[PDB]
Amino acid sequence: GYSDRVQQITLGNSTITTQEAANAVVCYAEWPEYLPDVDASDVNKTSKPDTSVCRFYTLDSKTWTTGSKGWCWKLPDALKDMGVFGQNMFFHSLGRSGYTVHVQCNATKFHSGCLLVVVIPEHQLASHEGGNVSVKYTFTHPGERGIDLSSANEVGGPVKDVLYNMNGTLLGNLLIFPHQFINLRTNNTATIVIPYINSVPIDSMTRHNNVSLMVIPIAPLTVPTGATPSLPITVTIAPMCTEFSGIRSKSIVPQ
Amino acid sequence: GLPTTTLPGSGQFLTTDDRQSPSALPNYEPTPRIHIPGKVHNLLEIIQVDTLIPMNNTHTKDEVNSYLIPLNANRQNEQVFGTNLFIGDGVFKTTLLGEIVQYYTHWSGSLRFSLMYTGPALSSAKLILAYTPPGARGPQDRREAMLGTHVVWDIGLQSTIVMTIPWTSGVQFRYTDPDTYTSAGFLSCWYQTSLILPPETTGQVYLLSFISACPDFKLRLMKDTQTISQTVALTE
Amino acid sequence: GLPTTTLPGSGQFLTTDDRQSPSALPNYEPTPRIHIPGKVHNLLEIIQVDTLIPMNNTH
Amino acid sequence: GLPTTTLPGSGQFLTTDDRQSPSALPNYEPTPRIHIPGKVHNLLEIIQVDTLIPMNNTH
Amino acid sequence: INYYKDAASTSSAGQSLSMDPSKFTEPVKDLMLKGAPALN
Amino acid sequence: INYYKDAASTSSAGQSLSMDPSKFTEPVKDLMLKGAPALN
Amino acid sequence: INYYKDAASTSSAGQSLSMDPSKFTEPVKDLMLKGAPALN
Amino acid sequence: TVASISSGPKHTQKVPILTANETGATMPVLPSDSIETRTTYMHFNGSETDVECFLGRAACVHVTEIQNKDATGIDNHREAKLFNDWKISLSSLVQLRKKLELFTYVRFDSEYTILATASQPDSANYSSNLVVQAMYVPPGAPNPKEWDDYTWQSASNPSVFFKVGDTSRFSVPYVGLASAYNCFYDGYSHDDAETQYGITVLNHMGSMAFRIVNEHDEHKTLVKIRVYHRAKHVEAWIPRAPRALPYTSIGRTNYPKNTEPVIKKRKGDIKSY
Amino acid sequence: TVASISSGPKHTQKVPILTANETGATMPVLPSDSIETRTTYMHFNGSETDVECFLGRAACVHVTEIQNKDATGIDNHREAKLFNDWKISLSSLVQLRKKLELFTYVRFDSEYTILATASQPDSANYSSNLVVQAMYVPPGAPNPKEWDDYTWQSASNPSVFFKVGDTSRFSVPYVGLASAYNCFYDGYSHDDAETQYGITVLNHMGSMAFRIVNEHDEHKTLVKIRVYHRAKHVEAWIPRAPRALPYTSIGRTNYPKNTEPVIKKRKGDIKSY
Amino acid sequence: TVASISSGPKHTQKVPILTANETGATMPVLPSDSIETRTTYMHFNGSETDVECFLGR
Ligand SMILES: Cc1cc(CCCCCOc2ccc(C3=NCCO3)cc2)on1
Ligand SMILES: Cc1cc(CCCCCOc2ccc(C3=NCCO3)cc2)on1
Repeated sequence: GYSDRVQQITLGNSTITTQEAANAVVCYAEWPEYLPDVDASDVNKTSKPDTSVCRFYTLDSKTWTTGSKGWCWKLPDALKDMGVFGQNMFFHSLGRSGYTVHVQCNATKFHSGCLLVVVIPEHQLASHEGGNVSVKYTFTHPGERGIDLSSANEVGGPVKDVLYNMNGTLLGNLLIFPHQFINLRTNNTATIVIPYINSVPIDSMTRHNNVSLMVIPIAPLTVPTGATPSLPITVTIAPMCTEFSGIRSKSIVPQ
Repeated sequence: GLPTTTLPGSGQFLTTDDRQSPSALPNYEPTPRIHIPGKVHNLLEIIQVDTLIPMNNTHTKDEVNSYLIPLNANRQNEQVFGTNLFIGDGVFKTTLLGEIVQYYTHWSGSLRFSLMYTGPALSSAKLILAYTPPGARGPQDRREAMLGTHVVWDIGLQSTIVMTIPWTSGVQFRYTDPDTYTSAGFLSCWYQTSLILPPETTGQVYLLSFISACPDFKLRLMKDTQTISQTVALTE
Repeated sequence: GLPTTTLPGSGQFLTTDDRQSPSALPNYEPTPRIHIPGKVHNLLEIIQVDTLIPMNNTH
Repeated sequence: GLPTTTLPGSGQFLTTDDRQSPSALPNYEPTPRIHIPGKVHNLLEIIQVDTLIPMNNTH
Repeated sequence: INYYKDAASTSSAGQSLSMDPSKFTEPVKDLMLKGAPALN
Repeated sequence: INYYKDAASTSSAGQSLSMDPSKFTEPVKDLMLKGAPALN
Repeated sequence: INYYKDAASTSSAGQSLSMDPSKFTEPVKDLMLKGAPALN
Repeated sequence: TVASISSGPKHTQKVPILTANETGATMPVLPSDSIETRTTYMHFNGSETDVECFLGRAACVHVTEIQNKDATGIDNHREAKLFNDWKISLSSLVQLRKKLELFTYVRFDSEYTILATASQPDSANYSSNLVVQAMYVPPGAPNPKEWDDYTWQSASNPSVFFKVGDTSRFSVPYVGLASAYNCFYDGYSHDDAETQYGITVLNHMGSMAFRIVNEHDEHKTLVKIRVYHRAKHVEAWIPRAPRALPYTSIGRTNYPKNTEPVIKKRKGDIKSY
Repeated sequence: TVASISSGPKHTQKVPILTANETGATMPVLPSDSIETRTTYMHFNGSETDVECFLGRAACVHVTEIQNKDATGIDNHREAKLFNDWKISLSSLVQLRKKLELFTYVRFDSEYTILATASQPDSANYSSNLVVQAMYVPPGAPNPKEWDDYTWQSASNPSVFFKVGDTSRFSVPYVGLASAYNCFYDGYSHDDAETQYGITVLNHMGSMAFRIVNEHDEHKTLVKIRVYHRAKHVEAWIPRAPRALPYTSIGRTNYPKNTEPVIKKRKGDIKSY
Repeated sequence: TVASISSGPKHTQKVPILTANETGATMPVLPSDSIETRTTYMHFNGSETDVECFLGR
């Protein structure tokens, strides 16, 4: 009586149940694991807070309306302030982590709409100015708020044009990245497990984000007659196999 | 001193030849490799992942909406969409498949075309997808369409339908840039019965459509893509 | 570095010589051969089929 | 005469390449080596000896 | 025959002949069998 | 010795030394023996 | 393959792979053990 | 091998020299069936009549020309021969053509040799060595527009750079779409009423493009390119009647009107020697 | 290998063509799951789509130019192109760039070919053979200031001397600091509020510098350098969506404003063929 | 080859970090004598610092 459909994920002191899942994606078919010695470089023993950092943090909720263009969060940024995960983050020189991402959106059998939930490794954004204008730090570190693709261009911020993925590629091809759809008629959640993907064994958690999670409405939300025209979307994310190394004074970052 | 003779071609530089060269950095030790998920070995590995087709090309500036094929409730007998199968041009051209095919001169193989339905769960519909092999015109009505490769799709719990365009061909390779002799057919879709919405519901519903290549597929003779060009060198 | 000497004829192009060359299309896979009746191997095979002589050349 | 083809790079001088050359002094016999304390083999051997840092740079 | 000492100086590598699209085409956590229902 | 990797790059082929004119000179359905009457 | 007769004409030598810093880092007459007191 | 066996007088009921040509056969009659012969050996193998040998020597297949000159103010490089191209084909020059069309389908690898020589028509000074770039532009590739377009980057398209006066040589595998190249094709690309008829529709092999890499000197320099083609690894099927009339077009069988009698008229009778 | 197996009529409870794309998988459906097929073999290996092959041909990555002229009274050699340099990078010319950015991280050895051709714009005499010196100047090395500085001694820095008109070729191991080169980098060099964003911060590979070794003749000679790059021993991870809009800068993803629709609009309906 | 071995807390009478530089030696102290380390390998030989290489271009 197991269905692909019902699932439970327990991680730390927190549990999620979905009764309307559509399997789960594990990026590149690899599950998060700690850093092996053969791959290690820094000689420091690392710190593995385990259950105090590897639990589920639910970010603040978004509201899908008929005019929504899509939202974008960066990792580990989105979690920069969650509990002890965040403290560890500002206090060590280097850290590394994988995540379980669970995006939630329920409706009824009269609604229609379909969101794309995708994880993009190394999502370098484009400046809407063109040329070689850079995208300032603050703009690519929105924190739990994430970036709202239907917000206005700002100065020093990225471009927010959806048919171009914020980088000069077409929305249609985002499907080459680990992703899952939430089609109100099928699905009510999306779950993706992200292994740590980098060109170095461990890195800085503040100067470099290693994935952007993106939720994009593709088939517009259509509510039943005289229904309220909107649904909330909630994102809950859990660091998994986290390791921190090179402890010290506590980083100070712009803004 | 051993006697030699040099042949025609001596001193030429062929950008495609593969020979040994002296290393400028004798004895240098590269950084160790660490493990990174995701290694690609063949472009054939990636063109099997499906991506969305902007089938609804009828707009005037690129929009999220050209990915949406609309469906109308209560129409009978009528046609949902049509396209030829020049995978290197037209709707296909910006898709990952289209985009890679363009790095090669010839392609052969089967294509997989699927449609995912997004209408309310309490609605229902039966569509027919038809592949018309080279030699006939794009079908003009379902009767015409239904006499070639087709699948009656019944919209249900299972949200997507995967149609295969089996390789139908005299010549074993076709050109990726559209060519007549080498042309592959048409793909059309019609109401088999009709879309029906539940009460309290209204308007258009949309289908999303994807394209990817079957394991069947072959691409050969690499060349340059018409999809990118430039007028002055870029700088930092 | 192995010492060499080049002989007279170096650099010439003789349309009748038969040597190796780099392939411009590295790794390309040609279309499979299928069977076709009629293969010719030697011109000596075909000059044994008789053909008509315009003997009455007087026109 | 063996047929050859020369590749791009022929005739270049790369200061870092390592090949054989004719000796200008054929048959010459170098002076014998005697023992000298102190032979260095790697620069890695010497950067492990500590030396003083002008830390007080303020002059 | 390599004429040179360093590995960078050797010619092109030889075909992976690796090929495994499943990391890209089927990264699902619970295995899907073709023919069995997608969602149970 | 081939110095190159691809087959197209090798020199000319070597003599068929196949030679069988009968597909061209005697494509008749019932075998004709020299010396026996042509039409029986 | 050396093409030439004299040794000077051969290419560069090959890595000492000798490496022993102690003549430079620890030329002390009585051996010092790390962890034991420097001056007893 | 015997070329002739010994054979003596015959008085038989077994006549090898009477046949019925209506059957379509060429009966294998020999000297020894009708005169008295002596033994003789062949001393020969038929080596140089092998089709690999027949089609295997380089033939000139194309002569084009490009010039190095100041492109300043040229509105159409292609038109100034600032670079030029060639719609690859093997039927344009007709010596090699008659040889290939002795067969219906042909399959082979090609070895190309490209000779480039320079000419300075307008009285000149010092000629700085020009380097030609030949690059293959297959069907559906950004055709180049100026002599120094992004196209010439040729990041995915094989190109060779050699010096004028020298020769370039490389070999391309059999690039046909089918199992053989059609020397003839009695078809169309589709059943339209006005579409071209022939092979031209079939041998869509794209074109080859040449240019000089050098910028301009004070004088002008004419560079004339000659492409030679040698078939290697030849396979030929279905022999046909040799070409009798002159050729008029690449890819059609058409001959010129009011052509001249191709059979030499006797100077004398049928009876004449 | 079979490309298709033989398969006949089906009337089952087992439907391989109905799936749920919401899952993120592309189910491996074949022609034989939905029509009746016959056996056919592949006859093909997928050799020429190997990433080593795809990135393994030389692409033009840079064109620069230097001149040989009297430096007497030149206050800024660099500025007179008495020598010039190049801030090494592989993203400046954009044909090869789109190919590499199909991947996120890439690791390979490089083989460089450098072609140098000369041009004599101002009507001239005898050109004495110029010898170019290419020397690699890594980060933290005395950058050269005149065309004949002590720098050019290059006692510890690899340099190649070749003749104009010829080509130089050598190969450099993978010099990246990490395990792979980042084709993309969503980071900064540190957490400052105004520091540049991208890779440009990451691919600090130093620059390459060219000069003519020859002193000056009576005329002036323009030498134009073209650098070609071929990846050998390629390793690529994490495929990404291909580049759709035009490029504007080395190292940023930025596209131009008021760009044009990249998807071709139908001439007709959705229903059109 | 290990570049660093794994080493944990220490509370000893054996102090490798106190020395007398007046002796002329450079005592071979390592990260693992004064912090807690994890194993890591060298992945490197020191090839390009050989004097033959240093003076050989
Ligand atoms: C019949 C028949 C046979 C042929 C010849 C076909 C040859 C294939 C394409 O030819 C070329 C030519 C040039 C190059 C080339 N690459 C780099 C420089 O030139 C590649 C393929 O043409 N018609
Ligand atoms: C990504 C990415 C990859 C690359 C290429 C890096 C190549 C390493 C440095 O390149 C050179 C270039 C030239 C020379 C040289 N030595 C003597 C002459 O030229 C050495 C290294 O650049 N960006």
